Amino acid sequence: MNYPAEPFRIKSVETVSMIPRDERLKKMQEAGYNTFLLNSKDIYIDLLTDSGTNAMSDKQWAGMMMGDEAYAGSENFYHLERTVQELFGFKHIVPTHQGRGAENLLSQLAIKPGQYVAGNMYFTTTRYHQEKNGAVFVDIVRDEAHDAGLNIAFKGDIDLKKLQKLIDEKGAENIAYICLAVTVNLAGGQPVSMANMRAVRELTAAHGIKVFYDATRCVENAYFIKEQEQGFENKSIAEIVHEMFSYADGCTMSGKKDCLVNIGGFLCMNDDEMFSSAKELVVVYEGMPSYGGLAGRDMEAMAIGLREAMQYEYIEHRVKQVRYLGDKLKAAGVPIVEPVGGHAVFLDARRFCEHLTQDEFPAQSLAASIYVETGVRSAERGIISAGRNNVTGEHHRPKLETVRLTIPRRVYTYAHMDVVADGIIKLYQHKEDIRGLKFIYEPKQLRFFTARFDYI
Amino acid sequence: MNYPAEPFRIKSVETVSMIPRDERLKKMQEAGYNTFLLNSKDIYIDLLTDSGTNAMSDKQWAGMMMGDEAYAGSENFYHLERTVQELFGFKHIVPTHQGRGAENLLSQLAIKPGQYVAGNMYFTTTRYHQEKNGAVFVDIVRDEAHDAGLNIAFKGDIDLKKLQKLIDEKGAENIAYICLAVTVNLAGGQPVSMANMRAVRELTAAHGIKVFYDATRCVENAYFIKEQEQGFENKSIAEIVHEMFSYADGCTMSGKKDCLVNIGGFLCMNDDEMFSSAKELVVVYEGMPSYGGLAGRDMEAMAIGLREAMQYEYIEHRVKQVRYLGDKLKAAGVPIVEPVGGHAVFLDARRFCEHLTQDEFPAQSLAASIYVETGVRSAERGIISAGRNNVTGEHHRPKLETVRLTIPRRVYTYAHMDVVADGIIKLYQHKEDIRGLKFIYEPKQLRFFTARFDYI
Amino acid sequence: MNYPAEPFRIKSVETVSMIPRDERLKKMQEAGYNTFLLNSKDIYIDLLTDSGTNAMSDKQWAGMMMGDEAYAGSENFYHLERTVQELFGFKHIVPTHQGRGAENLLSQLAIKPGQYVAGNMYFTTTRYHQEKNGAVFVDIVRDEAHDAGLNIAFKGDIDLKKLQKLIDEKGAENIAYICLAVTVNLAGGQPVSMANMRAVRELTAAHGIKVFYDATRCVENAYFIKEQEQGFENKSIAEIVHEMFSYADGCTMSGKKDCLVNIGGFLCMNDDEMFSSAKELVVVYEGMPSYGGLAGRDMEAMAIGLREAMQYEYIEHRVKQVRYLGDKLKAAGVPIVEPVGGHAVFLDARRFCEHLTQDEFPAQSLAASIYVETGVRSAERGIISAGRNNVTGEHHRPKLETVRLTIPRRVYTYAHMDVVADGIIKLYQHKEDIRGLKFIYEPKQLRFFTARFDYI
Amino acid sequence: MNYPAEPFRIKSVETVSMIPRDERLKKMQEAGYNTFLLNSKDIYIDLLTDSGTNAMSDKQWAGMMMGDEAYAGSENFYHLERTVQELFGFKHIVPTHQGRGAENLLSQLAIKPGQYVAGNMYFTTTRYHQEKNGAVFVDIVRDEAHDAGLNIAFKGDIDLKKLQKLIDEKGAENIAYICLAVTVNLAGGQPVSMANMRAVRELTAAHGIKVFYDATRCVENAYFIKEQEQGFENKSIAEIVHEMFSYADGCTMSGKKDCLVNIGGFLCMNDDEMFSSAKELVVVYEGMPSYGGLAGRDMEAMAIGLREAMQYEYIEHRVKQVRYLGDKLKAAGVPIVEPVGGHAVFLDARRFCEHLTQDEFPAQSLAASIYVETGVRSAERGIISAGRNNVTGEHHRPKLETVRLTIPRRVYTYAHMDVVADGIIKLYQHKEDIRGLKFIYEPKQLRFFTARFDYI
Ligand SMILES: CSCC/C(=[NH+]\C=C1\C(COP(=O)(O)O)=CNC(C)=C1[O-])C(=O)O
Ligand SMILES: CSCC/C(=[NH+]\C=C1\C(COP(=O)(O)O)=CNC(C)=C1[O-])C(=O)O
Ligand SMILES: CSCC/C(=[NH+]\C=C1\C(COP(=O)(O)O)=CNC(C)=C1[O-])C(=O)O
Ligand SMILES: *Cc1c(COP(=O)(O)O)cnc(C)c1O
Ligand SMILES: [Cs+]
Ligand SMILES: [Cs+]
Ligand SMILES: [Cs+]
Ligand SMILES: [K+]
Ligand SMILES: [K+]
Ligand SMILES: [K+]
Ligand SMILES: [K+]
Repeated sequence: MNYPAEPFRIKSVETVSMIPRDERLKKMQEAGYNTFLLNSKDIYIDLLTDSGTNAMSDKQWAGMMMGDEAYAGSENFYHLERTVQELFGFKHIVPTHQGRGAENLLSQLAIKPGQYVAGNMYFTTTRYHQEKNGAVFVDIVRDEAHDAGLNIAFKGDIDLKKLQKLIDEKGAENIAYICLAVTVNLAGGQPVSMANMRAVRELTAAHGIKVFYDATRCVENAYFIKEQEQGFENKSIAEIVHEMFSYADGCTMSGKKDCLVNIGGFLCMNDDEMFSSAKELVVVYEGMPSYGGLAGRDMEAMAIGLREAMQYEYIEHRVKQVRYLGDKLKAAGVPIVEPVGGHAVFLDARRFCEHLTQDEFPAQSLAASIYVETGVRSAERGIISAGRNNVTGEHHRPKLETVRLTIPRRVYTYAHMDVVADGIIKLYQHKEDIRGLKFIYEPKQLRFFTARFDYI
Repeated sequence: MNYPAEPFRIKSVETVSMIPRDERLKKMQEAGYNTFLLNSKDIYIDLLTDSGTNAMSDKQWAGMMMGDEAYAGSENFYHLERTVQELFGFKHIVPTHQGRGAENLLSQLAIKPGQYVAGNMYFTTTRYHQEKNGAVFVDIVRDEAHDAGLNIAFKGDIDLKKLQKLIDEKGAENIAYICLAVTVNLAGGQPVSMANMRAVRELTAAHGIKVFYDATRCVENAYFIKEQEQGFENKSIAEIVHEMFSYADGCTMSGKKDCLVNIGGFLCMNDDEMFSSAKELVVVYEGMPSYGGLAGRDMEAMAIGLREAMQYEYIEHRVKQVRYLGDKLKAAGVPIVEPVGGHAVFLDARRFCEHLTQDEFPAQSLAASIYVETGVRSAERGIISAGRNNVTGEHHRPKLETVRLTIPRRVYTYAHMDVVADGIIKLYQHKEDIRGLKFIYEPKQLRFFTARFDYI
Repeated sequence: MNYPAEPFRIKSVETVSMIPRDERLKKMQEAGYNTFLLNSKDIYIDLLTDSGTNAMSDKQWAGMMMGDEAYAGSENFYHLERTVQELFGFKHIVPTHQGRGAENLLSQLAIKPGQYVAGNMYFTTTRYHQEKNGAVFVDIVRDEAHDAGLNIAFKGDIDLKKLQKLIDEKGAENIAYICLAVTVNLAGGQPVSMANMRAVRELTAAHGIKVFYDATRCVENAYFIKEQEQGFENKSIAEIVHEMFSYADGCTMSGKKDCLVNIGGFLCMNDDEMFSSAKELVVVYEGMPSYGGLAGRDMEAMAIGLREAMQYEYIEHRVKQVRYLGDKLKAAGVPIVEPVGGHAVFLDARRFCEHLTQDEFPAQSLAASIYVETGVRSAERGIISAGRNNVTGEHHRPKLETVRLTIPRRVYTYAHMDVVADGIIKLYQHKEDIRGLKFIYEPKQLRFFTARFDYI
Repeated sequence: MNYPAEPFRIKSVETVSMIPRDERLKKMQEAGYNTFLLNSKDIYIDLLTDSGTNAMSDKQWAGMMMGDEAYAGSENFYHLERTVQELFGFKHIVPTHQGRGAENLLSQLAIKPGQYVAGNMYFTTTRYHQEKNGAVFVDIVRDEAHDAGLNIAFKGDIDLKKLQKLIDEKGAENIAYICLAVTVNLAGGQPVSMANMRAVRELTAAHGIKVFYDATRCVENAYFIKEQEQGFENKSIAEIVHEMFSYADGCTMSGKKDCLVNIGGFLCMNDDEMFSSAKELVVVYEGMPSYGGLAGRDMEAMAIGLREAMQYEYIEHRVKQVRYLGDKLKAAGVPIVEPVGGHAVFLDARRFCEHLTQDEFPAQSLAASIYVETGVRSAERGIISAGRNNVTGEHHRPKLETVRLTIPRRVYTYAHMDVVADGIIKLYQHKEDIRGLKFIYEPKQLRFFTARFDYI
């Protein structure tokens, strides 16, 4: 089916208030037209992020009643360890409270100042931890990933020529590791093919270079391989996931994404010495090697959720629900990043509001308009989030000026997607009426989080 | 909007699954062709009943952690008592484990042998408890309620002329009480108007006759009043519910329906002497006046759920989701009871299976065939449910021979409704293949729950 | 050990509080001097009953998250059925919402008017359901069970000479069944020996008489057999339980006692025809044969809890905690029933209040005074609970006039027992101050639950 | 009363079990003679730590069902913020996943390399984060705190003469801050007086020096003030807590101790600029300022638990239960730190094992022997925990060489305390059998968590 029915039914609901437009207008004004400042209690459909916002199952909630809260050696850790060893195939696992805790550990362990880390684009926290430990980041994604309207498969793949070039100019010993993300968030949630993972593994192995995956959306990635990569159409999601990680030396994982939980993460590796070093550091920042900054019940929920994520029908519906939203927007002529990724639809606010300049913050204003008209919260991912250059005093000015519609797993229905699409499309039909915004309060940094605006 | 989105988010899920047709065939035969004897694990979408199958909210589950399990005087009872007094306006409440526990109490307290109980169409458990305590049941619903295809508003209303005739012929002193159900389950979930409730109060009061409501689906009923009865368009659900019960002397309630719970019921009354007598009897069959055969946590969940049911957007969506299923079926030519009711779509098995007579149990057989071909469980609501005449020994022969696609509250989506509709539409194309059934095992009362059949 | 430490630790708590004596004095008067009418919030330590007040385990709470709420054929029902078949050995099980629901079914199914039901001491609800269906109750417990100060083992045993005499004088065909309770609640929680169960099985089987066990405290009973009956010292609790029920034709069970739950019960039987008849009747009063007036989650919790109860260390501690309280009271000279039983310490109110006659309700008044002086709630188990003779209308006058300090399972500690003992010992020092009581409101049956009194 | 009963009842339980001594010996060897490396399932009574091992209440578990998992603006964050502002009085709060996450933030924000941080005794994670960010730690606790057997009140107080000397010798501008811990963990859980907090505030304020409290066991501290500091006898715990923090510029908190939770912490500060800088840094390591590496449900549970901790009867019982264990050990001749602290009994391994030198790690070996002989897990708090001197490379050599019997809140009973005491008393009778240890694996920091040893 183009759009399958949910492969689950509802066990329990999160109630919502359903406040009307006049009241949403006041809330948006009180939030200074910044959706990051809205109160959760005032939001009907919250698409700010797919991170930690997922609905758990009955089996996960049963596990939440079985937390072994011991400081060391919790049975829940051994359940998580066994599950990750089975499904990802790595020899060793260290729990962390979420993904950036694992990134902190990996970058401290595997980078020397001056070295390079090359990846298929970057994620904000991952690159910060690389750079804070002295690495220079090099983007080795295929050029195609940067073209928003290019509707091609496996747009997240690494350009092997860029990787060969880096090796030739800088030298293998000066490359700390390759950071291969699945899927690639900044490209719109675009997958990487098994062929590319295998090819990257072959080239790096010939030079002794390590490859660590950013595995946060690896199950969405596996679905794209099953659906679209020749030869994988009849492999199980689990078989695909296991093969993907066979081409890596380790990974960082945010369980808050594809492990179907509200908190949790981990670091995996095959190397024994790196495992020992990682355990010496986890106690500094997170907790013991057997809890990593998580309650026992959360290790249990993450173990159960990662296994639930292997169900084909679950991940097919997850990805096709996102696709449903993107397809409805595209059919109405709304410009989006293509093809639709695994976890989100991205609106091109620059083209949505061509009557405004980027200095008038069209993505921020479009996000405000979306909430007023529908009760849906979306994330600004444009000039505001890019920040300001404190040296020159001017904005960093991003290539992509977007509004991100990020879909939590198992929370919403197709009818909710219709609410989102209908409101965005109605606005698009009168896009000229969307007003530009100006700062009335701007902090020196983290400005997306607390900045306040008014209409021009 | 014809079909609004869910006015809630999913908080937790439960997986669904389908087994092959050949296995479904074997299971239906093992169940003696009675869907009530099928196992839950073998059902894909379970529409047997809206009773006790509802999804609770986060607030209800929080209450489930606050059970005061004391044998007497639980705080959860006082919460339930205060909530029901506020929302229904009755002086006194006695909890019961579900609705038929309240019916047992009412029928023992209020019936002397030989008296008449008059109601707007029978219900199975209700009529049995009336008859077993010596009453003769008299149907005083309007004739239109028995005409499946007649689309008129408030089909559940009592015909005041039938009520007056009963009074004239039998004498008011020989009427135990009037049983006024809202909505009327077996007419198709058909509502009763506020005008009719007021008229019934006025007429019975003039003779000193008591009126006890069956409140099991009273919130669905209040929605129809708000949607369709002149002068109520702007009144709140809670205001409508409170006025409804101001025309009654008490009620029986299965909380398992409109109180959004999985277990629970209660008996309400205004009269002090009847309350004292009800308390003397609740301890025989159920438990204390302050637990009534329920865990404390379940009184808490029922208190919270009844209040949640008062939210307009919740009940509007509940009813319109059922309407969506019926609309799709009717447009494809599948015969149904009209208008669609509050809790279920009722297939008209007489028209679906015109090649069978009612003595060949077309609704029972249709329910079986639906399961074999689709994995969807539905309920017989026809000659089998109607039972035997307790005087003549022949079958009761209701004009309505129907199969009920019964929708649990807050469990399924519109996509699930589409799956159900598509499968029934396909069965309809070969309706002539549905075979007649005959009894092989017939219980002595309430036979539909466990009877077994074989094909003719 | 005499008093082992708890074989569990605390997973979660509920706060308790003492209120001032002047407030307890007013509350006791407002409750008509009946502890059953006090509110839970006003009780410091609530020893009214061990029924439904137990603390569940983490594993049971995990099961509570796995409720299959289907109206028919829930997986939780099948888990309960498999568990009871394995542990008790009966062919068939019908769930009920609690014990008296099972008693209603058994008494309606198995009693013809005028027949005799013989049991090892009456119980309140049990006797009412026997008499309501037309039986004469005959006490066949050994005479010793009625003597509070007689410290002998297996005081609950049936006197075979009394059973033989009933058979000889009345005829076996006029005996509906034998009710064999394990333990015997109102004798003080006194166990029945395996030898006695065997002897009763042999005599009844020879005459075609059925024996239905009251299984409500069967695990406590098994502990006494393991501890004290020659030849069972090395048998497991589970082995003992399974052998006990091999001597029975079925059982009634309030799961609210030894199944470690807050709600639940069942009726078991080996006879297929009685099973069919019981299923035809359960739908009238309780629910389907596959839910019986319980939520699916509650069938799950009861299945888990009954298995947990088989753990030796759990039941040893359970019984020895009760013994600790009784030993401390006896050592201070407070008169109690001996030996101490499995679930409660029974104060001998005839001796505690020697200055009152039984017609002045000394047990009822002692329970009131305990609450006033200590904040501890306890239960009358004497003339009030015994009820009125259903032939003469005079009080039944049990030799045992007692107040029951009933201990919920896994709820309280030895320190709480010390508080209870200390308070009762202090009251004993001025026992002459306890005033006699008289009825001001008397229910027509089961009067102890809600009767109100005033001081003479 | 010396030893009050628990001011709560048990709501739910978790089983406990013991493996036999021969198996414990093998497990201890496999764990390299480090109790931190034992598995939870192999422990009978787990007194490794009071961190994150607490039993939550029914009200907290209700909150766990009300998690608002939104990435920003969660109701649970606002509840936590409001609660901490009310109870502690600080202007701003940043959540962290646990205490060392807050320490990471404070140390990075408030320390210029080379500056001094002065505290009332070191703590392991705290000192590591101070030193990693370039500070020199200076102990300014009163000398008596290092004297295990000296029973004096408020042993945790700062010696103002030592603080004045640091100011005079080093200059106020070279002191990053004072770290004032309540209670002082490694001194034995010893409290700080309000008078001392006031005097420290006055002296630091006169020199412009900031004071940040370690609030982890502040409620235990407040109890000691109420019980023993003149003038506080009739002040509530909450009033005491609020006054305590009025003398601070901010705090770090591990909620896993006195906030009665299994995960969670926070950083508070009054300074607006530090708050802005902390929000910029929390995103790097923990998460948004709106969740700080915690699920919404955990912010909710922490807010509820901190408020519950203010109940006098709860904290009185908490501290007196620890005192019960210490009193029993002391009376039997077992050497302990005196007076007993708020959260643990500290055995004095220097006196327990006088046949060993500190260089043979007597505390580490005593903890191993305790587990082997009793199944009780305890923590080394001596030379191993003290770590290496980061200037000389030699062991730090604390005067206090102790083993900590750390009591989780609301988990164990006095009967469990008796078991612990009896086993340690028995081991003391053959104390000469405890063998010295040597490192076989030493982590580079926080070595006590994962080091491995062998017998000399
Ligand atoms: C499968 S027939 C049993 C369940 C069921 N209805 C129950 C009702 C009861 C009895 O209430 P309860 O089941 O004892 O709580 C009383 N009045 C009405 C109007 C009812 O609809 C249904 O599927 O429609
Ligand atoms: C406050 S008197 C009611 C509670 C209670 N006992 C109940 C019993 C029942 C009825 O079971 P249920 O209460 O209907 O589940 C049957 N057999 C026995 C042996 C019982 O002890 C008690 O406090 O001792
Ligand atoms: C086993 S050593 C770790 C656990 C532990 N203490 C932790 C503390 C932290 C760190 O807090 P966190 O553990 O990161 O939440 C800060 N200040 C104090 C005073 C602490 O006692 C203990 O057992 O005593
Ligand atoms: C969200 C994210 C992370 C960081 O994980 P957290 O759990 O939020 O700390 C890292 N990489 C990618 C690709 C992410 O999307
Ligand atoms: Cs669709
Ligand atoms: Cs004891
Ligand atoms: Cs004690
Ligand atoms: K979250
Ligand atoms: K924990
Ligand atoms: K209960
Ligand atoms: K149910």
